[PDB]
Amino acid sequence: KAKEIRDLTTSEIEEQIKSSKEELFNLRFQLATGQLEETARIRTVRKTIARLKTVAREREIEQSK
RNA sequence: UUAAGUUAUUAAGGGCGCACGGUGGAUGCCUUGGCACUAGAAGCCGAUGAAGGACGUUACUAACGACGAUAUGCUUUGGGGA
Repeated sequence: KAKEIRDLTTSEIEEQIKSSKEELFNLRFQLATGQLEETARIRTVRKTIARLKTVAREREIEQSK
């Protein structure tokens, strides 16, 4: 998942960020209830958010020059 | 049976020796770190916010490292081949 991101509009980038955060908050918020058995899934999510914001920032630069 | 004479047996415990352990950690051997130096480079960092630090970040997480709310790491460019 590196150039799935490059296929975006610079506006869809925001929405998948938000929805990924709600996905996450669902998991974090279940997590102390113990409903969750999945452990390593969260890393994938948080890393995705890192990617989306990274690329958004890079294009933020190259839309500045 | 008598008088006289002599004399050892005892080891509660101790000493000498001999053995078997226990204690505690020297010596022997080794190095996971260091001392002193040669050749060569480099000899600065910072208001475009340092050096140094606080608080946090892991699936469960107390500490060191690593990192900083994009958080136990992100993208790219090369290298490498489970």
